[PDB]
Parts: sequence; C-alpha cells; structure tokens
Amino acid sequence: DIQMTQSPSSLSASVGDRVTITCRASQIISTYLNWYQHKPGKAPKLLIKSASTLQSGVPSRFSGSGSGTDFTLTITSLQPEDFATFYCQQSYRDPITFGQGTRLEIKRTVAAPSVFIFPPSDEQLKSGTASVVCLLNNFYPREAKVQWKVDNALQSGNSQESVTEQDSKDSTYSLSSTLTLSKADYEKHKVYACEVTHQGLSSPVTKSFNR
Amino acid sequence: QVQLVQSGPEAKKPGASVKVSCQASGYPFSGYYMHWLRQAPGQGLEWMGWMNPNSGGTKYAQRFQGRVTMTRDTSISTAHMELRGLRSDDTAVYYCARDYCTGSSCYRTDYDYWGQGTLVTVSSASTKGPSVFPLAPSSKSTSGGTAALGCLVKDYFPEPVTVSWNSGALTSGVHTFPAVLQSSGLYSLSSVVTVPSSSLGTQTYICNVNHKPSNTKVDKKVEP
Repeated sequence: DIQMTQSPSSLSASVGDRVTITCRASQIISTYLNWYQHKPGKAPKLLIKSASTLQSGVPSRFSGSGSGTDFTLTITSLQPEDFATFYCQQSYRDPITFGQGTRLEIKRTVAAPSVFIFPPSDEQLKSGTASVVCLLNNFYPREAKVQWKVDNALQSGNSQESVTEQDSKDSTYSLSSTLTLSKADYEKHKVYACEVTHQGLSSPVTKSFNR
Repeated sequence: QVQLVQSGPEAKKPGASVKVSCQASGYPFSGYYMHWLRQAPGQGLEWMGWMNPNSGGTKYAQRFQGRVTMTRDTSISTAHMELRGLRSDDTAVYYCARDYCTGSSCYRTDYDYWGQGTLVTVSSASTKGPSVFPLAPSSKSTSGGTAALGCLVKDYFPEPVTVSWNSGALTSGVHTFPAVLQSSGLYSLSSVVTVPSSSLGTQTYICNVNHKPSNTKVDKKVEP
C-alpha cells in the first residue's frame, strides 16, 4: 500500500558529473528505505541501507539523504561502473514495494551510425521466407529512426527493430531493424533500401541493394 | 563468500505451474529469511513473499496467497518457490534475496545478496527449434577497411539462445541483439560482429548457436 515514485524516469550524464535522483513514498516511512543498483542481466546490488548509511564495499561517491516521504540518492564523481537502473525500496510496512526504476545513461561525444544492409540468405529463400536486415553500428544517442522503402514505396507494419544495451567500452548503441516478407514478395521487387535518421547525421543516409 | 544460484530459465503454458529454485552458499542457511521477488517486463520489482528456512513458515503477499508456495530443502540449502495458475501477466524474471536483518540487529529488510534471476515465460506457443541463416558480407566498408557480418536466429521458442563466434574466440566488436517477440509468437534475434574487410576470406567465421530447451546446436559458417 506504499506506492514508491522515483524521479526522473531516465536521465543521461557524463563521467565525473554529480547527479541526484529522488524517491517519493506515498506515506510516512521514517528511514526504512534502501537503494539498489541494477545492471541488466545481473543481480541487484544493495548500495544504501537505512536511507543514509553506505553498504560495505560501496565506494564513497554514493550518498543518500532524506526522511519521511522524500529521499535522495547522490553520486558525486560518476564512473562508468555506476551506470545502471536504480531502485528505492521501502521496508516499513508489508507489502514491500519498490520504485519503477531510473535508467542511468552515459553521455559521450555524439557518434554517427555505420549503416549496413543484409539481403536474405539463399538458404532462407528455399525455405520460402525472406528477412532483410539493416544494421546501425556504434552510435550515440539511443534515438535513431529507421524507415524501409522498396522501389520508393515506404513499408509499414511489417518491420521489427531491436537496439542493444549501451556498450561498456565506447558507451555506444547498435540497432537492427528487420523487414520480413514472403518469397513471392521478395522476388517481386528490385530496390530494397534502408533510410536512417540519427542526431549525429546531417542528411539521412539511404543504404540499398538490388537483389 | 555469499552467493545465491537460482534455477535455469523455464517456459510454462498458461494455467500450469512453475517451481523456481534458489541455492544458497557461503553462510548458515537457517537463520536468514529468504524473500522471493519478480520483475514484470519494463515494470520494476514486485515482492511476493518471504520464507523462514528454520521453521518453514511463510508470509505471502495478499495478491499471491492462493497461488504461491515457498518450500525449503534444508540439507542442500535450497529455497523453492511454486507459483500456480500461470497467466500471461506472470511472465517475469524472478529473484531470490537474503534478508540480512533477520540474522542481525537491524529492523529493516535489506537484500544485500540477490540471485542472478530466472526468466519464466508464460505463452501458449509450443517449443520450437531455431533456424539459423547467415548474414553474408558484401561491399560493406565504412571506416575504411571495416566489414560487417552476422547470423540471424529466427523463429524459436522460448528464450534464451546463446550465440558465440568461433567457439568463443571472437569477443571483440560483437553485438548480439535482444530477441524481439513476433506476431507469430516466436522469438528472433540477430548477432553481428564487425571485423576488418582485409580478413574476409583469409579468416573463416562461424557462429555457434545453442538452444537448450529444444536441444539444438548448429554451427554455420558465414561466407561472402
């Protein structure tokens, strides 16, 4: 019954910057609040217990404050091993409830995507299906828009896209949009093009092939 | 020291039950309460209940009391959880966690150690093995001498599949994408790796795809 709201939903910051995130409780929880760090695919790690006390092994750059309803978590000199989704958790009254999360992103210099396009394999065409694949490689930020056009007729409702997690070395993203057709639909057209609109991209790049 | 190792990922049909386990190592298993939690996709964590491994007594959340059962096996130091009546809402990653304050002098509930997570997928689709297709390199050279090649793992169920390149001897510049659920009900992902275009044809590249629920391992060489 203790709803937990964190602000903001998601933020981006650089290495060495100080950032604060807030955590609001629906009712009074005095100091019965814990802060957790959660990288994707791995276990959550306890960072701050009793809303102000640092957990063993947690570096000194993490700090927490607050009592009652309003709580803050502060990281002072940001490091690349601190970027995760952060949760606050009440422990005053059952049921135990968490915040929705706060994705922490690494700001870096803006990087243009390397655009590659992949025709469907001949092994797939003998199976009667065709998947054309567009690859966007090593870009920042995460927002990029991909549009498929065949013979200058843009497609709609037949393409699915996925984006990787943020890389740990260069803090970049990679995106793969996959247009799926039948074999008769694939061998009916010639031009298969992939248009990319990215923030680090002056004119929209169109990569294409003719098979 | 302390580490909690959970069961592997499972996939159940709607209406059935799942028994997720979690094995404790590095501390006296009795005397620390074992809490079970879950995370719906893109929704944050939900708490489900805690189990006392010394008594077997439990307290489940009121939302889960008809459906969930948390049992112990004290000698192998393993906590179990059995959630019945599985719906499509119950597709989540499930976490076990140790309550430190039931073994120390604090009054909170602090989860200092967590398990690695267990993906439980509830869908009506049956298990189907993946079809692996090459993503052949072509006149694809940005950055100068920089080619891209890949492997498309299409139409499998359930997650996960593990992909590696040249038996794991190629980890640099590889991007394996998260699987996307389709309208058919089947998953598909792609794994790409960027290599210099000078090495095309001199070095042979093989992606190793393994799907443990379907007992499928296929190795296909990607060639220009």
